[PDB]
Amino acid sequence: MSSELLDALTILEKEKGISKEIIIEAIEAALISAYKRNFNQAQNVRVDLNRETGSIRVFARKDVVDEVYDQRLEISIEEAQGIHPEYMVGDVVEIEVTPKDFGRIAAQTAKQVVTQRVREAERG
Repeated sequence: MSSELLDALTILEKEKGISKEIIIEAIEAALISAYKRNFNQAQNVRVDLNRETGSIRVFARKDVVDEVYDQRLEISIEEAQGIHPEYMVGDVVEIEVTPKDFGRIAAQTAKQVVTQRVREAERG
């Protein structure tokens, strides 16, 4: 379901000099950017697109520190241990922060991105 993007990229691959490998990066940058508008100066984030199952997952990257130093975004060393005690002060932790409506948005973002590569590629 909503895995049309998978075929969208392939269509571009058929073209010479148009590596679809780089196209996949466009979709991600789009989805992450779209959600970033919600909290850009509030906190960072890293989206990971999976062309294998046409799925998508948004995770927030927080700075693991013994004590909160960045009011904008930070995670207590003890907090990260709650889900992964393997963490350590100075590392980074990722937590699901994607909306429950991202399911449809994913295709809407990937469909709009792949489409741009088509009109753009022919553009020059």
